[PDB]
Amino acid sequence: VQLVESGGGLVQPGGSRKLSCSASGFAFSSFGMHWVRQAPEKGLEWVAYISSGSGTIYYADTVKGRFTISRDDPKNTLFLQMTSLRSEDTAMYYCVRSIYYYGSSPFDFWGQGTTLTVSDIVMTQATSSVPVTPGESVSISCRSSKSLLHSNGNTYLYWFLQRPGQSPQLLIYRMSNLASGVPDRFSGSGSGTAFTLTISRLEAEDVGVYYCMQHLEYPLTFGAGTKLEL
Amino acid sequence: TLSAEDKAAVERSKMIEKQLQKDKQVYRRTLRLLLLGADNSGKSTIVKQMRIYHKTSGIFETKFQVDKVNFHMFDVGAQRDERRKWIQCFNDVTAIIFVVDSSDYNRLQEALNDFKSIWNNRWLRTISVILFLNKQDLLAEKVLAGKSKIEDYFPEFARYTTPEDATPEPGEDPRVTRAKYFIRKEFVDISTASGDGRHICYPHFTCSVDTENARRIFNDCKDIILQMNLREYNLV
Amino acid sequence: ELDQLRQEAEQLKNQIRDARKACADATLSQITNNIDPVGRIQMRTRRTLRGHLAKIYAMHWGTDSRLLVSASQDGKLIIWDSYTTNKVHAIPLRSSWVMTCAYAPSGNYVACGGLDNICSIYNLKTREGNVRVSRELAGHTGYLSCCRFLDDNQIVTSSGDTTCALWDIETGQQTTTFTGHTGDVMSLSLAPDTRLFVSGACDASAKLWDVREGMCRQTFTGHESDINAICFFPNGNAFATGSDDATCRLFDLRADQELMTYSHDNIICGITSVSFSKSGRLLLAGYDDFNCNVWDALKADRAGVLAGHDNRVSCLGVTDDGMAVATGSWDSFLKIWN
Amino acid sequence: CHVDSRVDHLFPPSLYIFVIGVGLPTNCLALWAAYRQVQQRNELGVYLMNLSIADLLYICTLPLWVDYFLHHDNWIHGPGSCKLFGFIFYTNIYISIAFLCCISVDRYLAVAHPLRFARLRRVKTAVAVSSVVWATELGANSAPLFHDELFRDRYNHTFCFEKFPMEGWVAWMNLYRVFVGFLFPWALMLLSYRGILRAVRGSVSTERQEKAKIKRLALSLIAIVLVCFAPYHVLLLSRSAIYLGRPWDCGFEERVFSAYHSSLAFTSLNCVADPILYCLVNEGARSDVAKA
Amino acid sequence: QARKLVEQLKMEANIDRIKVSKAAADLMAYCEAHAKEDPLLTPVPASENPF
Repeated sequence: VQLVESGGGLVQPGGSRKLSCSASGFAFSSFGMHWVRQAPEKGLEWVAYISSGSGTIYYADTVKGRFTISRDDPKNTLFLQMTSLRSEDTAMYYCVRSIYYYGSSPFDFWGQGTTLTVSDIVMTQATSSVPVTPGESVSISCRSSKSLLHSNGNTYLYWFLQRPGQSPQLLIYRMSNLASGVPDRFSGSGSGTAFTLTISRLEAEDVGVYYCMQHLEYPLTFGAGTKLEL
Repeated sequence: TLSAEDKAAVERSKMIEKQLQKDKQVYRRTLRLLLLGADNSGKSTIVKQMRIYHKTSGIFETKFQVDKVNFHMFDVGAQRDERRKWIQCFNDVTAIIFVVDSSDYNRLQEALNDFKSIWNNRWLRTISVILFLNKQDLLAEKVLAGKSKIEDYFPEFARYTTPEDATPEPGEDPRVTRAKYFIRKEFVDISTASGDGRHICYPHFTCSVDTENARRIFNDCKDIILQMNLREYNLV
Repeated sequence: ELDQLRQEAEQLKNQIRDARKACADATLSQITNNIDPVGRIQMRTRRTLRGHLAKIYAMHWGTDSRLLVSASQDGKLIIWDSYTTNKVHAIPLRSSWVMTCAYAPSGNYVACGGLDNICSIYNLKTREGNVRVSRELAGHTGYLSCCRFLDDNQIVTSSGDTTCALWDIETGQQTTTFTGHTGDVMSLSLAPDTRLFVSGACDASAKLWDVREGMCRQTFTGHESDINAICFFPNGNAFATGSDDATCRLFDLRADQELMTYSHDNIICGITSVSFSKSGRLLLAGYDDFNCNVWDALKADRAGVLAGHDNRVSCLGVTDDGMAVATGSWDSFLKIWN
Repeated sequence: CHVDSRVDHLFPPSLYIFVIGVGLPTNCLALWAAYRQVQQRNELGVYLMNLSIADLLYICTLPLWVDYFLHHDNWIHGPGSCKLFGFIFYTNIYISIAFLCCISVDRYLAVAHPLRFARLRRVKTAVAVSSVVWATELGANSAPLFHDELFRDRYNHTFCFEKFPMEGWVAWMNLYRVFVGFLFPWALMLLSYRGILRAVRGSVSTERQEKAKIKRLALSLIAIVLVCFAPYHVLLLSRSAIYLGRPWDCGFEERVFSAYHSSLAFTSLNCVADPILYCLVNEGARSDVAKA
Repeated sequence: QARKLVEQLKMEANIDRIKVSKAAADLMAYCEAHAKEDPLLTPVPASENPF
């Protein structure tokens, strides 16, 4: 599966632009999509979400009204009308793939993203940087302002790892399920307003910034992001 | 009370239901038929003719449309002789096309027995049968020429005479049409021995290379849909 | 040598029958007379599934007791979420005529098959996002009646060519063949230890095979008509067979007997589907009378009637945790009872 | 116009009470059967549902007119009650006849011309046609709603949708009612059932007993509609015709009043004939409603 | 062809068979042991019933 975005560059303030993300390989019509923006010196932030069939379009509270967004299933291309550019929108915009059914794993694939430069439930991480040594287990914990245990029986927190210079990759979904294509050493646990992730036998190529999400109700706010380095 | 995942799942279920209804429209519009017959009877020729003109695989499906209505003819191959179990899959078909070779009188009798199995079946009590008396040029030739007396197999041929019926318009030897109708007599007697709701047999005197077979199927299916409408719509 | 071979085969059959009679010291009814009856069991339709187009011919419960796959003659394989009634997947089929469907214990794959002679295994956990035909198995020469999963790589299938086949999914070839039946094999049940399985055919005989060896160990003949359904007892030392006559008979593997039969004078139609409860005390049997009957598997007394279908019940399954029993008829509806 | 009858307080009320008593359960069963048929994706079920609904509103509004006729012709209920419960009363007959025409056309399509016109025999098309006919029969018969509906007169009785002598607008409305609202759908129904009978007689797979039963049912439907709607519309056309011909003259109105209201009451038998003849004669719907 | 059948019956005859009473007792014991496990036999309360 490939999911490549385009349409970046220097933008004068108050202008307009079109961010186009092209999919190749997977069923776009059967998958919903998300946009997540990351400032150069900040964490992730949800932007917009389009459901399958274009029957549910949600936007972020902080920006509602000034983005337009749509999808073209025959062309397998999602378009985002950037309108009324502001300095707070100076961030790299990443495309996110998510399908929703029982046992599904939303937020699987994240595109490389395109930089864009111009001239509720809150979750927090106790530690923003943990000095660690390879081969030693590490625990990264984050807390929420609201309990994520819905009446159905499963908690909707997601864990993402962003390696330096790479797109974020899913690790754990619903606090206990291990994502596809990731090592078995990762584990997740916790209860209301307190979740933790344990990495046993830390190895190479796993350092980076970890985020914890929420999916009980939109908007999907992110965490500060705990940085893990050797 | 549903969460974001639950609402998105419900929306996906609604999308699935949309395609299910779209397929249901076609399925209700589509007309399903079952082709049954022995290896001796001409059956591959008929499907080849209707495909041209419009391994161990089991089911062969043939799309063919006439007068802008579609027909899904299903042929069951690579299956054992005992057909009494998979035939239960065909309680919803519109008709069963039974093809019987009229030339070979040696295997004709057992063909009638097969017809009985199709007719006196606890599951095909509503299913109508479109009977095709195929291979009649071979019959024609066989009867016109000497040495294949029908009475050698059916003793009732001698005591049978042609009725005041519709002889074919072109030239036909009276004994040829006599035997041709006598063959139909057994099949219609079996059909009318035990009749049920919408259970009627449509006999058609056909040939393998004839191009009018699709028209006959269309007319018979029109009559069957007429009967099932008279039943479904409150008229009977 | 044909005559002497037939004579000594008849002698062996007589010896087997004599041993079976000599091992029949007592009847299960006499032993069970001491325990109390289960009483009336009034199950109700908790959920109904109304998304199909044509007659539903098979279903299977997942290991999680949450999702169930259902096969219909329209060419549709629908995976339902029982708790919320939602549809997870709607797999189209190359061949519309389907008689069986299986759900893998791991939940990754789903099996289907029918008059097309081909067992189609579909992958549900593809990283590509869509359900696709993982592999098509085309070694059979007859309609597929029941396919069951051992693990993610091995499958067992029964067809109308009087044979059963154990396939390795990756290779796509028949690892083992079972060629003892003289009639169309219509049902297939795997033991909990996945080492033996019983197949019921149209020759009024249920045969117990060995997966890892390939031969037949026991052959139980006590029916006077076809066998349409078969299901292991939870213990694994017994199984139940439903027949085209209104008799469901329970056989035991250790004694090779006919423990007891369930039949009523007021029921004449045949049995299509047989399953047990988690305890094994209840046997649910679907009939052509458009309803299902629950029998007390030790007392042979009808403990209740489902009676919620307007057409003949074709498929019937019980979840692994014993929470609910799902029945599907030739109507477009599938009903869950608890 | 000095009009008074000794029958208007005896036959209309008893007949309406009989109609309510024999119609409420039968129309409820017809509604249930129509819903069951629609659940099986049958286009005729939508029209049957709409006909049952129209008959049910007729049955709901009829007991209020039972008090009107029980008393000697006198709504004592306010202008709004008249304007609503008389509009529905006088429009439900034409709604019912239009839905009978739709049923007949659908049956003709399903019988005389099968394997064709499939898109017209879908549930969505049935709903569209039902909405269109509801709109075109409420809008066309909304003209009485605009004018005044309550006219008291010198001879001790106040009316509702009946002025003696008539007005020009009601005369033209009546004329349209008789030659378009009734005669046209009845002619279409007759043509449709004649086509159905021709198709049935042209089928060699239908038994003689079934053909005779179908002919009896079709003639029964046509004759029941004609007998229920004919005296009222013939008297209305005469009245209408006479009014237009000579408004001055009022002798005919006094002589016709009794038979006119008798025919208006007799029109109510359709509200019980429709459920009987469309849901309680065939063995299928009776078995379906007995099972539930 | 008959040789395979006679060999199969020969293999089937030489098996260890237990008394019917023992098998009946085993099934009865299994049914009694797992009595409070299946909601179909003993109706579970609506709180723990997900249907």
